[PDB]
Formats: sequence, structure tokens, C-alpha cells
Amino acid sequence: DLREVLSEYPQAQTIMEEKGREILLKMNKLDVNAEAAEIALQEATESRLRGLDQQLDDLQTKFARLLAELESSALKIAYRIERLEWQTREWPMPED
Amino acid sequence: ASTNSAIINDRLQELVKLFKERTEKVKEKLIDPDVTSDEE
Amino acid sequence: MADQLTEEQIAEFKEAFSLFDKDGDGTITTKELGTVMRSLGQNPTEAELQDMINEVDADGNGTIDFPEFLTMMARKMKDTDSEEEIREAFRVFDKDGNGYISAAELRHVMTNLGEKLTDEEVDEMIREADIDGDGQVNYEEFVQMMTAK
Amino acid sequence: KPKEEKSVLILPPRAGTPKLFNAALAMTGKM
Amino acid sequence: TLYTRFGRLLAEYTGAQQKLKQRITVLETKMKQNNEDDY
Amino acid sequence: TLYTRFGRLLAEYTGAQQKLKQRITVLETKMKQNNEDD
Ligand SMILES: [Ca+2]
Ligand SMILES: [Ca+2]
Ligand SMILES: [Ca+2]
Ligand SMILES: [Ca+2]
Repeated sequence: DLREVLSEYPQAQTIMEEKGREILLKMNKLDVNAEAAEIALQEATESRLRGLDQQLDDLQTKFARLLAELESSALKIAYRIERLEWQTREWPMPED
Repeated sequence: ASTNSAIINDRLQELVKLFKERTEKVKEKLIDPDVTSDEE
Repeated sequence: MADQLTEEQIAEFKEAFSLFDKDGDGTITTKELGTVMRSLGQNPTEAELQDMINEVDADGNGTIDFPEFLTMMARKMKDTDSEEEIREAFRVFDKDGNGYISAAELRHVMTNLGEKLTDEEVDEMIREADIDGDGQVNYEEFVQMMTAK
Repeated sequence: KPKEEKSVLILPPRAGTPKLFNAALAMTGKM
Repeated sequence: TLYTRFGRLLAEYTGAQQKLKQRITVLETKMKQNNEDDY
Repeated sequence: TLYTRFGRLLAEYTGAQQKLKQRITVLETKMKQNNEDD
């Protein structure tokens, strides 16, 4: 019920969490190094996921170019082949 | 003569964007789950 | 295009068209095309003559009118005017002077333009351009990518 | 109704050699 | 999604590529026989 | 693995395309040279 109410107030969440740190720290219920390991793993993953969001996007932006650099060129050579087919048609067919 | 060097890059300006234009048409037919539903 | 031509050039193209138009009806027939070629010396096939007319004719009805004959000549010499402009700016681009465009040389152009692209996309650019497969773009191919619209 | 997509390629196609144009360029020099 | 494309991109291309090899070869072999008539 | 198989598929296609590009060019150069003779 607090979580739904807090959605309208994003800046108010940060103050309560900061207040939550102080109450835990005064009564020695928060290890900073253990907390930092949770934070560092999350922020490195957050940095990695943003890179992963880039990695998926950088792959997909250049993936479709390879699939389209081939289909355009596969028809250009076939257009050239059809131009080559006119004059070879006048030549007689070989026996074998 | 200065426009001759610029009009080549102006001509190349369209062709480079068309290379990236080829990406989105292939991506559109891929990123749609509807087309993947056709493959199933 | 057609209106850009001088009146003397149109009269010269009319004379060339009138030599091909033996009947004078304003349309070029397949029999007239062979008759002009037979006077020259070669003996082509009638199927090639119809195919040759069909490529020239915009609608492809088998007859070539005078505005169609004027359009192709205007478009052709417009390319040669561009071809005169292409070769001078090709020499400016070709800083090596060997006539072959290397991949590293082409990458110096967009640095002057500010357009940013990956290195392997340039490799895609030169492979689509190249035809003989030597890996370096020559001068006659540089005309092909420029004149094509 | 189904119809062809008709996607225009990047490099415009070239054309075969026109013989009536080849005949025209030949006589011009003599004329 | 990508693995379906890997089959799908190749199936359209390899069928064209399978078509591509015969059409060049018949133009290759017929023109190669012309060289025997040359000399 | 994605980045390696992305790059090597580009490298594999270019190696296959080079063989494709050289053989079609020779066919064009062979038969067009007969047009000038006739
Ligand atoms: Ca006539
Ligand atoms: Ca007509
Ligand atoms: Ca060079
Ligand atoms: Ca070249």
C-alpha cells in the first residue's frame, strides 16, 4: 500500500530510503561493505544492461544491413545475368 | 570545379542513407512477431 | 531536358531521325531499323531489333517517335557532360594518382563531411561498387555509380 | 488484394548497348 | 527470434544461391566452348 | 559468441561473394569483345 502511494512521489522515496539507512546504521543493522557489494553488482549490471541494450541494438542495426546488402546485390547480378542471356540464346546448344 | 567535388559527396549522401534505409525494411519484417508467427 | 536543348541541336536530331524514318510517318518501324543496319553492313536478327526498339520505346508499342529519339540523345550527352565533370573531380579525389580507389582513401571523404560510419560499412560500400573483384575501385566504375539516377 | 512490393534498389540498373544509337554515333564523325 | 531468422534468411538466399550457380555455369560452359572455336 | 558469429558470417559471405563477383565479370568481358569484331 505504501508502494502504490509512493509511485506518484518519486523524490519522496529517496528521502525515506535515506532515513531508513540512518535508523539501521545507528542500531548497527547495515553493513556498508555488504551493502556496497549489492549496490556495485546492481550498478555494474545496470551499466552492463545498458551496454547490453546497446549490444542488442548495435547487433540488430548492422544485422539487417548484411541481410539487405545481399538481397539487393543478389538481384543486381541476376539483372546482369538476364542481360547476358539474350546473346547466348542465339548461340546453339552444345551436345553435352 | 569546387561544385564538382561537392556534388559527388552530395550524390554519395543519398546512397549512404539508402544503405541504412535497407536495414529498417528488413528489420521491420523481422522484429514483427506476426511474421515469426507465420514461420511458427 | 528536352526544352534545354538548342534549336540547332533539335534540327540535327531531326535530320538523324529523318534518315532513320524513311517513310516519314514520324515513327521508326522494325523494317526501317533493319534497312539502315543492312546498308551499314551488319545482319542482325529480327528478334533483336524488336527487343532493341522495346528498350528504347518508353511505352514499348514497337514504334519509336521523334520525342523518344530526342530524349535518349539528350540524356546520353548529358551523361557525357557529367562524365567530363566526373573525371576532373575523380583526379582530385584520387590523391595517389594510380586510378584505383583504396578503402583508406575513401574514408578521408566523410571526415571532411562529418558523416560518421563504421569501418566495415565502408568495406560493404567498396564491394558493392567493385565489379572485377580486385578490391580497388577503378575510374570507369566511378562513372557508373555517379551517372546512375 | 495481393500485389508485388516493388522495392527500388540502391544502384540504378544499366542498359544494354543500343544498336540504333551505335549506328548514330558512327556516321556523325563522317558527316 | 534471431534463430528463426538464421534459417529464414538463408532459405531465401540459398535457394537463390542454388539457382545462382547453375545459371552462371551454363553461361560459363557455353562461352568456354566458344574458345575452342576461336583457335 | 554473438559478436564472433556476427563478424565471421560477414567474413564468410565476403569470401563467397568474391568468387561470385569474379566469374560473372569474365563472362561479360569474353562475349562483348566479339561485338567489336563484327
Ligand atoms: Ca516508319
Ligand atoms: Ca512509342
Ligand atoms: Ca590510391
Ligand atoms: Ca575496380
